Amino acid sequence: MPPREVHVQVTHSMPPQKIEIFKSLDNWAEENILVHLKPVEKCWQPQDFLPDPASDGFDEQVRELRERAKEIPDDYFVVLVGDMITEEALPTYQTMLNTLDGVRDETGASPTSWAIWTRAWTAEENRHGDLLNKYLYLSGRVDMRQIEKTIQYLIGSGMDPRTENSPYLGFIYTSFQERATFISHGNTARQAKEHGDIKLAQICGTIAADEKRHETAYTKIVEKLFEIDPDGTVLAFADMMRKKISMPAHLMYDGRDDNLFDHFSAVAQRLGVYTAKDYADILEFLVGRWKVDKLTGLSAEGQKAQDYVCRLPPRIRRLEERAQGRAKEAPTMPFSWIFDRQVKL
Amino acid sequence: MPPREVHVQVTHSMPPQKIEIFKSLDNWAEENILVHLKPVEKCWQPQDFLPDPASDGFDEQVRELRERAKEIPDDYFVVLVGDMITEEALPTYQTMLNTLDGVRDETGASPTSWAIWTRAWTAEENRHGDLLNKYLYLSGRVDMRQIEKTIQYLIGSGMDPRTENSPYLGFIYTSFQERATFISHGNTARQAKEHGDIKLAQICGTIAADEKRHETAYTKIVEKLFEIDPDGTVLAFADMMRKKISMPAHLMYDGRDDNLFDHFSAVAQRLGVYTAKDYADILEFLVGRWKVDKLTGLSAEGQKAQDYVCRLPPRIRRLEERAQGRAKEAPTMPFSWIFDRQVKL
Ligand SMILES: [Fe+2]
Ligand SMILES: [Fe+2]
Ligand SMILES: [Fe+2]
Ligand SMILES: [Fe+2]
Repeated sequence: MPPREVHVQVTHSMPPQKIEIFKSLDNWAEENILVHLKPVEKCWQPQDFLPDPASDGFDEQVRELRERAKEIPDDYFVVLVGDMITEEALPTYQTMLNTLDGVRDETGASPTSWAIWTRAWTAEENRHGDLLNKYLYLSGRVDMRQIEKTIQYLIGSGMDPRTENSPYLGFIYTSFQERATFISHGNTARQAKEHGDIKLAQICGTIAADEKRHETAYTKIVEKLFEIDPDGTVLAFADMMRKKISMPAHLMYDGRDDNLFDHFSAVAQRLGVYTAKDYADILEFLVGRWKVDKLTGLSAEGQKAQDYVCRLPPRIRRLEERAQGRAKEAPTMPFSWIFDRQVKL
Repeated sequence: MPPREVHVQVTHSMPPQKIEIFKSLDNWAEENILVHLKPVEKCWQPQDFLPDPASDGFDEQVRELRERAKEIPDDYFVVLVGDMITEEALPTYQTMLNTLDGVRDETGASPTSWAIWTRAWTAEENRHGDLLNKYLYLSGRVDMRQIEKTIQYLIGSGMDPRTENSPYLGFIYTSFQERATFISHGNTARQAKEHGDIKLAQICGTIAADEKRHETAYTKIVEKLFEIDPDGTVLAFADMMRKKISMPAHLMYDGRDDNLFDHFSAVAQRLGVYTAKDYADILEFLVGRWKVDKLTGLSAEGQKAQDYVCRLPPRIRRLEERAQGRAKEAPTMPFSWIFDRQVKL
């Protein structure tokens, strides 16, 4: 009974003529976006951070990795696992980009700057799942069979980000998510360092670093959008906010916990890896980064949107930081990812 | 210096009103196609065939896996690695299904039987790469860094199967590829057994088993199409042959071998894992499976197509027998996947 989306499938809400804007922004993309891709030969590979199987020190390397992992609490592992599962659901993320009307890859090998980005970006993201996958496997602290089962469900469930085939909505979404992952991965890195594991810290930090570049490239695309059409891009930014930015791995199911994503989130929230406050903080940043506040010539509708967008961040901060129920009075609960061992929610 | 396609990029060759056919078939697929998907809870997982990190026998299990791997020659590993790399390029494969006009997933979680298949099939395929990846990693016989570099290139390069957004062309293609992998995986399974490794044989066999079910479901779709649009399914089958079925990992590049795919292919051919003879054998099987020769009531060019399709297999066979140089007089060559050690081509 994998969780299904509880909304109506809305497709192509963006005007068919606006597609031209994107085909026109092709050479612009090639100059200002594709430069944020690290070339393959200068990229780190998972093997750079894992025990070397072709070295005489393989055994002791694996043994050390496993000794340090015992010093890392189950709490941390549940979050780390959730992050890994999200990364492994990659095919879905390339699919969401290819649903966007003006930017999609029509053949799977298209020479368009947008297609090249989609494929190259996916290529980079693939290393994130591989690295975290081999690490958790060697640690011996988690149940890979349940994790693998959760991954099969997730990919099969896919996800609907509510972007409606619109590059305007889509790029707002991705800019958000990238910063979200940059935070999660940055926090796990910081904590992993305190539990005494610097190599795990290098791992999460290196993944985070990739996230920032992706963030940089995506925010730029939206920056040009506010230039060509401040009004419509403001409307889109607002539309996503009303809808709310739903996380990609929100349909998470391990065959036995119907509220797996909420439970996973609760532990991340509690640990300070990704709190509800950060949702607001990312919003606040994006508003200030795009200077939504400093926009003019907007219609009464676009004026309403701009105001709504600028007012939301402090509003949410008040609303979501007040949590007392889940926080201190959170019950303990078992996670199949950790052989049903229990952690506080 | 990654190999790009040497063909003009043609799109949507399929007549738009034919898209409604699939829209209609949506319930038939739910009845005869979606039944070929093994439910998640009844599916094997990679951990079922790899050393158990949460067991006391982990060390000896890995040690044994590594001892057996020394008995397996570099020739075998080059092929095994090429097969794994192809599996890992999965995002590209889900994308190629989503480019098909009538069966594409417009949201990333569309409730259509076609989208459900796309997502579930991809979920199943994910386990193939994971398993082969963890295996090659533990073996200590290959260079994971170079292999990982080749995968990043491949995903970045994508691929164009020349299906032109046509479900008619697409399902012919996939039916072919599924049988191709079933063969490759079955052959490596058999050979692995001869080198004394039954666990590697179980691994390759279990993956092959999944390929057969996928083949069964795909051939059924073309089967039902051969009924509805006899003439069209004749021209499509012929168009593909004209173009030739290009393998998905044909743009393979490791940063130092420009003809990586050809060199990889030469070794598989030599080993008998996937010979050029198999290409013809698969075509012959498909012609006979769909009963192409029996299709009466065919229009003029459809008659030309049916004949061409029926006569091609024996022609290819004869045209593929005369290979004196390729494998017999074959030079030795280094592969970065194996730390530049050399195998005969
Ligand atoms: Fe990532
Ligand atoms: Fe990213
Ligand atoms: Fe496969
Ligand atoms: Fe398959």
